[PDB]
Amino acid sequence: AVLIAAGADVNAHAKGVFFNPKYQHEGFYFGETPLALAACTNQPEIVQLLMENEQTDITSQDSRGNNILHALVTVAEDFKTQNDFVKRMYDMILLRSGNWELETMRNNDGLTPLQLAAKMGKAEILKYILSREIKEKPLRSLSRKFTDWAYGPVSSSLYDLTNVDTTTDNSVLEIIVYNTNIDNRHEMLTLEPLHTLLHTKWKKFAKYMFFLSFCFYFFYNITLTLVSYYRPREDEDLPHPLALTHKMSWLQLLGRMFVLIWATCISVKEGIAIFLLRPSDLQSILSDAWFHFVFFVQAVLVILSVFLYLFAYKEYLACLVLAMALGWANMLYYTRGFQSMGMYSVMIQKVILHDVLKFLFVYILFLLGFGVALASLIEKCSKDKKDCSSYGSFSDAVLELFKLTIGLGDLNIQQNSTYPILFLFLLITYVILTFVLLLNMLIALMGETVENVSKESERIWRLQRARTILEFEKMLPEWLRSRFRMGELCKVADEDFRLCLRINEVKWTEWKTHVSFLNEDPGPIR
Amino acid sequence: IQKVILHDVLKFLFVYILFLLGFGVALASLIEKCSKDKKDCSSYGSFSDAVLELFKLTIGLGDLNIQQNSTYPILFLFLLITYVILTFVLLLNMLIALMGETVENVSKESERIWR
Amino acid sequence: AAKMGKAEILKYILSREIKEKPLRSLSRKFTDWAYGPVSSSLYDLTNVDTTTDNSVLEIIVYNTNIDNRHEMLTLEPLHTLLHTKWKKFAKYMFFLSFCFYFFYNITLTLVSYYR
Amino acid sequence: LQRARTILEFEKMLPEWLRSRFRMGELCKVADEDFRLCLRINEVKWTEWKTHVSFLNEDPGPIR
Ligand SMILES: CCCCCCCC/C=C/CCCCCCCC(=O)O[C@@H](COC(=O)CCCCCCCCCCCCCCC)COP(=O)([O-])OCC[N+](C)(C)C
Ligand SMILES: CCCCCCCC/C=C/CCCCCCCC(=O)O[C@@H](COC(=O)CCCCCCCCCCCCCCC)COP(=O)([O-])OCC[N+](C)(C)C
Ligand SMILES: CCCCCCCC/C=C/CCCCCCCC(=O)O[C@@H](COC(=O)CCCCCCCCCCCCCCC)COP(=O)([O-])OCC[N+](C)(C)C
Ligand SMILES: CCCCCCCC/C=C/CCCCCCCC(=O)O[C@@H](COC(=O)CCCCCCCCCCCCCCC)COP(=O)([O-])OCC[N+](C)(C)C
Ligand SMILES: CCCCCCCC/C=C\CCCCCCCC(=O)O[C@@H](COC(=O)CCCCCCCCCCCCCCC)COP(=O)([O-])OCC[N+](C)(C)C
Ligand SMILES: CCCCCCCC/C=C\CCCCCCCC(=O)O[C@@H](COC(=O)CCCCCCCCCCCCCCC)COP(=O)([O-])OCC[N+](C)(C)C
Ligand SMILES: CCCCCCCC/C=C\CCCCCCCC(=O)O[C@@H](COC(=O)CCCCCCCCCCCCCCC)COP(=O)([O-])OCC[N+](C)(C)C
Ligand SMILES: CCCCCCCC/C=C\CCCCCCCC(=O)O[C@@H](COC(=O)CCCCCCCCCCCCCCC)COP(=O)([O-])OCC[N+](C)(C)C
Ligand SMILES: CCCCCCCC/C=C\CCCCCCCC(=O)O[C@@H](COC(=O)CCCCCCCCCCCCCCC)COP(=O)([O-])OCC[N+](C)(C)C
Ligand SMILES: CCCCCCCC/C=C\CCCCCCCC(=O)O[C@@H](COC(=O)CCCCCCCCCCCCCCC)COP(=O)([O-])OCC[N+](C)(C)C
Ligand SMILES: CCCCCCCC/C=C\CCCCCCCC(=O)O[C@@H](COC(=O)CCCCCCCCCCCCCCC)COP(=O)([O-])OCC[N+](C)(C)C
Ligand SMILES: CCCCCCCC/C=C\CCCCCCCC(=O)O[C@@H](COC(=O)CCCCCCCCCCCCCCC)COP(=O)([O-])OCC[N+](C)(C)C
Ligand code: NA
Ligand code: NA
Ligand code: NA
Repeated sequence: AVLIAAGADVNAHAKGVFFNPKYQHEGFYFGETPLALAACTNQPEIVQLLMENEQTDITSQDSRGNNILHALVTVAEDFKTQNDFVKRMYDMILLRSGNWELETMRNNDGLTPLQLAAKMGKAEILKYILSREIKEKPLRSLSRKFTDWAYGPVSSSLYDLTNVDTTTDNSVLEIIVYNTNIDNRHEMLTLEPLHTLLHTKWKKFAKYMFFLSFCFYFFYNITLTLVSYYRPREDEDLPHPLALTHKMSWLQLLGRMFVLIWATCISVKEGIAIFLLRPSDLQSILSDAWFHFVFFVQAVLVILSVFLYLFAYKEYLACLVLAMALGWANMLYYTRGFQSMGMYSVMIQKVILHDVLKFLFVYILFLLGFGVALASLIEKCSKDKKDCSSYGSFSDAVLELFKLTIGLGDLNIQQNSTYPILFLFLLITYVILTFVLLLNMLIALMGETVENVSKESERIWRLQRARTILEFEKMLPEWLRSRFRMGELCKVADEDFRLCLRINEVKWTEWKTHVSFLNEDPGPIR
Repeated sequence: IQKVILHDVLKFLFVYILFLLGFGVALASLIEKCSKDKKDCSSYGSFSDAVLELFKLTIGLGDLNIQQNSTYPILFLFLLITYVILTFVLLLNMLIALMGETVENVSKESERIWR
Repeated sequence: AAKMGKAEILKYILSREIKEKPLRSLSRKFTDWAYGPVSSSLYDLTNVDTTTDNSVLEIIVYNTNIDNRHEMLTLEPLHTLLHTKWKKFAKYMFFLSFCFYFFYNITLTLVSYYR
Repeated sequence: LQRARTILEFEKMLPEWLRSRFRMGELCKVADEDFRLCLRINEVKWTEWKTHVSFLNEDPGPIR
């Protein structure tokens, strides 16, 4: 305070490399101004000392384009690691300014402080901003939550939907759903305006478009199965019924034509969806774009079986059978619409990654290891000239040890072995390692995985259904988006209309007299 | 028994029949006409026969013969091992793990439901 | 302390930082710089690294008598010192050990199978 | 612990001039005529607020 009165510049910028570090262990980014340093290092007395000085530029902006409110979002962390002082510095600076100028300012990559919290995954600052209700009378215009009426326990609130709904570009809802970088997307969609807004989209249009998507893809797999199972099975009856290369005036020939149309509609539409969303990270393919990738492969093999048919290579029938078996396995995508079967498909994804792939690595090491050792111990079968042993090859001994595991066939030890006791020692050692050890430890490890992901399988399901809703919304035309629009215009303040969303509550603990309602008459008027 | 059938067995039987009828058509349409040996060349000749052979494969009865009348014998073996991994390794072992989750919850309440 | 397995005395001695000015030479941890939250420390490596004989690192790894070796290697100078050895030379020698022993099992399998 | 036993056996077999090349640490003037070959670890703490006395360097950057 002595240096301030003596005339030090309160608007200096620290532009060095230490104050803009490349890595987190190199320096300390705080916002480059002495106002941002006092705010980010938990010194509230120097902050309110600086804001009283009339030379203080509170809307200044650094080299990144950040202001004081962008800088507090960047340094925010959890409750456990840091504290909740960043949430209190955000509130104290905002109420001192008194207008919307800090909240609508955009940095160099074009983000407001509200969009920057959702981009980086700051779940505690984002919870504050969306439900911000100010009871004070002159500063009530800075709120985003308004109490419409109240009577006893019952109350009705209004949430502002300005940049959180998908009417503009880069909404809060769009950034959270499509953010492959952060790893807490499924915790940020439980917030109280974002939870109701997805439930309203599912009731009005998304559940009916999800049922029409199911019926077309079911009929596509029926008419692909029937024209492949009921072929003309002769060499004289050579032409294939698909694409209708011979006109015999057959009724319902469009079923051979509906396959070719709908296969090109898929492979074009799935080639675009892969081309736009390109992850280089492997963990984003298996988490977000598995069914985008596997609907495209199934649709290419149907198209490829036609162009390979006209060249008469007689290898088209390999491509159709792969197209049927992959086609009926893709019907497990449509379990998203139900909660009970949708949480069950999240279990299958976590069990294959964590348990089955570790099992199959160690199993093939034992199968191919004991398979060579048994196969090189059998003599030549020219003494009986046929049928002396079933372990004569490497291909035969691997097949016999695989049937031994799943329990098929019969066990014969009267082989053509050079050493018959050594053949039995290696075979019982195989049964102990696989039947007793590995297959029973697989059950014990799956019970460890199920116990952990049962806490999270509901929130992972709601993230997967939320991605379906926002893709149905992008394809329907513009005049449908005006018809299925959520919210209602509300006279919030003097000449302020904000298109808000209404949510009702009941509270039995907090008793208080009601001031700062909007309406006196507490009913549902009209 | 009442809580296990509702929560575990019916979800298992829905996904199992999708895989059984799905791989059953794919294997059955890959077998040729059996008029070269005139009898007994393949046991996957029909849709009714291939569904029966994949059901005996799950409960462990019979014998596994791969010398079929297939047009493509390596493709027939790839689809058959893919069926064993999905049902014998994945679905039947995850059924045991999910029942242990149900038993742990309803053991707190099974006495009061009985009364 | 490392020979007998005294994990609480050993944690004290390795991270010993004395803020007092005349007795600051008795420390084994020094603050190099600091600015706000961020800071940089220096840990002494006199008898804990494997340059001499009977280091603290060598005694803890090879001590068959005690039964808490895996808790004593999480200490803050001993944890980083093993991570630095793995990045510079140990991971490349571990890959060369794998390739020789893999080729040794291939050429033992092939000359025994194809007699 | 099992990977740590692998690291110390690879270190005993490589020759002496390799051990000088792959050496950890750096000489630091700790006090008056005291050099100790120390190891550097960075931290971030958001709870403990205090003014900083008893640093070694005034300039808080990665010098060179
Ligand atoms: C615990 C139980 C489960 C274990 C599972 C692992 C078991 C491993 C399998 C064990 C048995 C398989 C080998 C037996 C050999 C058969 C004989 C044969 O014909 O050999 C042939 C080669 O063999 C192949 O080409 C195999 C083809 C399948 C490859 C592996 C399946 C991939 C599954 C992935 C699916 C992912 C599922 C999705 C997961 C989410 C060659 O025979 P040949 O002598 O050269 O004769 C000439 C050929 N001719 C006759 C045409 C002219
Ligand atoms: C600290 C302890 C560590 C391990 C200790 C060992 C150290 C490492 C040693 C390793 C092997 C040393 C023996 C090498 C030569 C033997 C091979 C041989 O001659 O075949 C013989 C079998 O012999 C076997 O089956 C032995 C197989 C290993 C058993 C080792 C004990 C494992 C304990 C597990 C449980 C006990 C299992 C008992 C065994 C079933 C018999 O041959 P044949 O088929 O009858 O042929 C007829 C002969 N004719 C054709 C010429 C007419
Ligand atoms: C994990 C293991 C378990 C999996 C279970 C699921 C396995 C699924 C089953 C798999 C195998 C069944 C199909 C094999 C076909 C046999 C051949 C056949 O005859 O086909 C026949 C049809 O087939 C039928 O009609 C089947 C009848 C049973 C229906 C399903 C059982 C309901 C169980 C509910 C009980 C609830 C229990 C209560 C629960 C609390 C027709 O054959 P065809 O060619 O037309 O020949 C002409 C007929 N003729 C000869 C008379 C003239
Ligand atoms: C990012 C990664 C995603 C997946 C990558 C692929 C992308 C999607 C691609 C999809 C299919 C592309 C190939 C289509 C045509 C092949 C069919 C064919 O010709 O039959 C062949 C088999 O060929 C197979 O078995 C391939 C089956 C799919 C294996 C794909 C790898 C899965 C990995 C799982 C583990 C590896 C399994 C290895 C395979 C066992 C052989 O035919 P045949 O029976 O010998 O007949 C004799 C020929 N004759 C009759 C004319 C004389
Ligand atoms: C009021 C509520 C509805 C209002 C709006 C409805 C109009 C819609 C307006 C425009 C939609 C344009 C569709 C684009 C075509 C591309 C084809 C395609 O890829 O499949 C698309 C077809 O799924 C649907 O979109 C269903 C809606 C189409 C219905 C068209 C008219 C109905 C005619 C019939 C009248 C029957 C009458 C019966 C009732 C009387 C979507 O594919 P997907 O499944 O999303 O992708 C696969 C999943 N994946 C993400 C993993 C890859
Ligand atoms: C390209 C072919 C692949 C199959 C080949 C096997 C080798 C491939 C290599 C590795 C195997 C795959 C690793 C598993 C990865 C996750 C699986 C999964 O998504 O779980 C799903 C369970 O529903 C299923 O998809 C289970 C069936 C697996 C494929 C079965 C093969 C079908 C037979 C065809 C035979 C011929 C094949 C012809 C072509 C070769 C549901 O999980 P989720 O929670 O919904 O997560 C998805 C996230 N998302 C919804 C937002 C997107
Ligand atoms: C059925 C199985 C049999 C065997 C199948 C074999 C393979 C099985 C494979 C996978 C298993 C999964 C099977 C998928 C079943 C349907 C898909 C689905 O999820 O539906 C969903 C939506 O569907 C509905 O809304 C219900 C139908 C109402 C009428 C819709 C007609 C649309 C036309 C009218 C418009 C004109 C448009 C035309 C002109 C443009 C169900 O959603 P829900 O949960 O019930 O909704 C309640 C949600 N709530 C609880 C949150 C409030
Ligand atoms: C035992 C006495 C004799 C048997 C009865 C006699 C036969 C009865 C005939 C038909 C009854 C079929 C089931 C309907 C009731 C299910 C209730 C349920 O919880 O399912 C759930 C999902 O379950 C699914 O729906 C997934 C798809 C399975 C196919 C059934 C679709 C129903 C359409 C019928 C087509 C007919 C074809 C059927 C062919 C057999 C409902 O979804 P959810 O509610 O959103 O999620 C639950 C979680 N929550 C409650 C908290 C939200
Ligand atoms: C179906 C068969 C065809 C597929 C085969 C293609 C291979 C690659 C296919 C899919 C990619 C697998 C990794 C996915 C991405 C990482 C995420 C993950 O969940 O990793 C998990 C599995 O990771 C493992 O440890 C697997 C070890 C064996 C891999 C090879 C088995 C091949 C099966 C046939 C063998 C013969 C083939 C020869 C192989 C040389 C790590 O498990 P976790 O401990 O729970 O860690 C938590 C997750 N974390 C890492 C994010 C922290
Ligand atoms: C879900 C799964 C996804 C991935 C699928 C995984 C693959 C599935 C697994 C297996 C499928 C393939 C089995 C049969 C192979 C065909 C025959 C062949 O090529 O062998 C030939 C060469 O064989 C040799 O020379 C001896 C073996 C040398 C290497 C030793 C292997 C041990 C590796 C262990 C460590 C590695 C494992 C580490 C962990 C991964 C000999 O052929 P033959 O028997 O003499 O045939 C005679 C008939 N003929 C005369 C007509 C020609
Ligand atoms: C034995 C075979 C004959 C019966 C078949 C008749 C069908 C209908 C029969 C009985 C009615 C089933 C629902 C009961 C009423 C709801 C209560 C409940 O416990 O739901 C549970 C099961 O709900 C499911 O999710 C089942 C999904 C598959 C249903 C169809 C399987 C048919 C089996 C053969 C396949 C071929 C048939 C083709 C089917 C298209 C929900 O599980 P949860 O997650 O623990 O939820 C907690 C409970 N809650 C919902 C109250 C919150
Ligand atoms: C606990 C359980 C309770 C419920 C019970 C459940 C039922 C039990 C399951 C199965 C029992 C029935 C099995 C055999 C059927 C009898 C034969 C038949 O009708 O097929 C005929 C038509 O077949 C075709 O046209 C090809 C198949 C078309 C549809 C593809 C099915 C895949 C659906 C997957 C998704 C749906 C599943 C989604 C999830 C549910 C052909 O018959 P054939 O072989 O040529 O016969 C020749 C002999 N003959 C000449 C004398 C005539
Ligand atoms: Na059996
Ligand atoms: Na049997
Ligand atoms: Na268990």
